[PDB]
Amino acid sequence: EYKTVVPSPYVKCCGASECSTKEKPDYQCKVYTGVYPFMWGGAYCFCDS
Amino acid sequence: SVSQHFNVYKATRPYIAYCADCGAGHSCHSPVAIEAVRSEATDGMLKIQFSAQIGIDKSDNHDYTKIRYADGHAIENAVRSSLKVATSGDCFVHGTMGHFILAKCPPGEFLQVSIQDTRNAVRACRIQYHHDPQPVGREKFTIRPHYGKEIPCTTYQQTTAKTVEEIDMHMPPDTPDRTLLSQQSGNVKITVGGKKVKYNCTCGTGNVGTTNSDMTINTCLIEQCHVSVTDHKKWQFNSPFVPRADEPARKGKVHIPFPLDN
Amino acid sequence: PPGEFLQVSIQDTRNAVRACRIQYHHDPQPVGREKFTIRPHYGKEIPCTTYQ
Amino acid sequence: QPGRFGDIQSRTVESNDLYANTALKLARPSPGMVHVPYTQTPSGFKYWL
Ligand SMILES: *[C@@H]1O[C@H](CO)[C@@H](O[C@@H]2O[C@H](CO)[C@@H](O)[C@H](O)[C@H]2NC(C)=O)[C@H](O)[C@H]1NC(C)=O
Ligand SMILES: *[C@@H]1O[C@H](CO)[C@@H](O[C@@H]2O[C@H](CO)[C@@H](O)[C@H](O)[C@H]2NC(C)=O)[C@H](O)[C@H]1NC(C)=O
Repeated sequence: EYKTVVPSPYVKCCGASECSTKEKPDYQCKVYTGVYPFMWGGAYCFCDS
Repeated sequence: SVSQHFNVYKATRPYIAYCADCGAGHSCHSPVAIEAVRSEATDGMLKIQFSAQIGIDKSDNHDYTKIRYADGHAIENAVRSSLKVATSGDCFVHGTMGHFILAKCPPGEFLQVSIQDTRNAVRACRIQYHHDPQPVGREKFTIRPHYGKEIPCTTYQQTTAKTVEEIDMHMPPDTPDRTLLSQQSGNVKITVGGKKVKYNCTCGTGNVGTTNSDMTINTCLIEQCHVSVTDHKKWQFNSPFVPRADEPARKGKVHIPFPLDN
Repeated sequence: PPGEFLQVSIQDTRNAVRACRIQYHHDPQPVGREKFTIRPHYGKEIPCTTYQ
Repeated sequence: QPGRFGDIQSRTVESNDLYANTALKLARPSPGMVHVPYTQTPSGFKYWL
């Protein structure tokens, strides 16, 4: 049996990021733009889009 | 010793995560969020992982009748006699240790775990899990007989010693709080409360930085600033439901109890 | 949850149990094209009627 | 092949290489949330079992 390992998501506010390929079984990474995360205390960062 | 086995959990704290349905079909942030359910035992001993820790009190000390959990920014305690696991019927708890709960439950479609709060409130989460254990062998019995055969059949042991398998931990992120802001006519005032805070305000110039004392900023509206706690000396479990801090580097590893045996 | 009968009970002044039970074939069917049991954390939104 | 016997492979139990083909596809998060979704065909070992 296999187990899919998925780490915590990296969110960056007022900026951008790109991810590099790695030698790892079935590595699948993508960068999603224009997000507004929410937590229990309130909004996470200033930049709206 | 049993008390010596709890050295590792001295540098960890619980957390609150988003779990979809928390009792009445309404999404709600909860400290009893479920992450994974493991069923590699042949006899059907479920292994449940959740945010709150068993066996540790708020003052970071071994104790077998208290459950500690995160609420707000602090850590509270709850009685261990108020722990329930149910899958279409109440089911039995065989042993609990830290993050993990061991239970055997009747066939059902959904799984629920609940604890009681300091204010006698009920906190629970429910996920979907198709549970149907086929007993080992060639007969689908339900209850052990008083005259039968002995056949190999694996299970989880209750030993708390170090095992090869482990999970990983990482530094918690900055948690926004909107309640540390107050309005004073034409000023905003931030209350430290004993925890270092970080701010960013676009009113005026040069209003960014991190402080750990009460201050006031003039000519600013309440909506024009954002603050978040920063200290976070403890550790957190790497969860997909909580954002990861700036450093992408694994920081620590923690063993997980209850290995597999014949 | 699904079942064949329904029961409502309250407690008397004398701490007795007063209950009355009828038959009612209850078997809910979620809206859409899938028969799920617990709401998911990633999905679509279908219009749906409820009691306020 | 994904979903059938042999989704993940290894030369020996102690080997450090792994060939995996399980069709791991990521998806965009729901707005106002912090979660990473993914769709992946179930283990073919259980299907064979
Ligand atoms: C504090 O918040 C301001 C926005 O209110 C951030 O300023 C943005 O900076 C990025 C690049 O650094 C620019 O692309 C944006 O146009 C800026 N926004 C505005 C409104 O000017 C600033 O970066 C934040 N600083 C910190 C330390 O978080
Ligand atoms: C329970 O016992 C069985 C048999 O004694 C174990 O299976 C063997 O485990 C050893 C490792 O100690 C391997 O070297 C052998 O190759 C295994 N047998 C076979 C036929 O492959 C089994 O691992 C034990 N259960 C657990 C959880 O350790």
